Amino acid sequence: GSQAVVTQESALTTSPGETVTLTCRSSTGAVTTSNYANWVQEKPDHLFTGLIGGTNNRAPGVPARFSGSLIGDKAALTITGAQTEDEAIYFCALWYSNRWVFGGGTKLTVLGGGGGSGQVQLQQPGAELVKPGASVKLSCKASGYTFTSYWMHWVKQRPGRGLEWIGRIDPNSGGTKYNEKFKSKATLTVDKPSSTAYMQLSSLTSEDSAVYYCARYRVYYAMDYWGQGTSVTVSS
Ligand SMILES: O=C(O)CCCCCNC(=O)Cc1cc([N+](=O)O)c(O)c([N+](=O)O)c1
Repeated sequence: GSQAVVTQESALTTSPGETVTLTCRSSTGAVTTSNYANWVQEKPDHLFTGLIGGTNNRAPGVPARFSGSLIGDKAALTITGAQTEDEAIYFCALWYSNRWVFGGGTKLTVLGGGGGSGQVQLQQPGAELVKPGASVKLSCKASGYTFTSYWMHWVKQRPGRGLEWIGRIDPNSGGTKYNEKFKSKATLTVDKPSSTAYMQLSSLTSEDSAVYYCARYRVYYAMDYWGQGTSVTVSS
């Protein structure tokens, strides 16, 4: 498609009880409702959870202090009354016609002590080891919801580096959509009996060494629930 780049504040510092606004900028112009801005939180030990999707739709269970909107020419995530548990990295994802593009993440620091305001599962193997040229098939067991009513996304993360969207599958149809970056490198499959989604990475290389996440998605909403990620390493 294009060479779109999504930009966020590198860092923000707040205190418990303050209102902080994280923004998400598009290098192609203004962020629009057609970019269906998603917001995803990364807590220590690489625990990802979706907060907002489709600009302003609230993922399930997300606290009332979080809200999403367009402010001027950017998407915005607003925390009205930050709490110490909100210290984390916040990623925004924008839809560019045929692919999701992640920003670089905002590291939110909450300084000082404070108070504040106090089922689905996706299971992924911890690691999978492979030598160059071989193939790995990655599993993502879904539990707690109707498997076919929700899309599945896969995301690649080279630690210390950004997030890359790989592709999506609709379990009710098998209809797929792949990032052109991975169109022949990866194939998404689903086993409705065992309610399990799979990804096969044919003919690996050294770049393919990264953690691979699966993430459930309800269209027009958020990439809410994320697997723990499978750290695929390549012998070298
Ligand atoms: O199916 C329906 O009911 C309606 C669906 C389209 C309307 C809402 N669009 C999105 O949420 C953003 C998005 C659009 C896609 N598209 O429409 O091409 C995708 O393929 C895709 N993805 O993740 O792959 C993500």
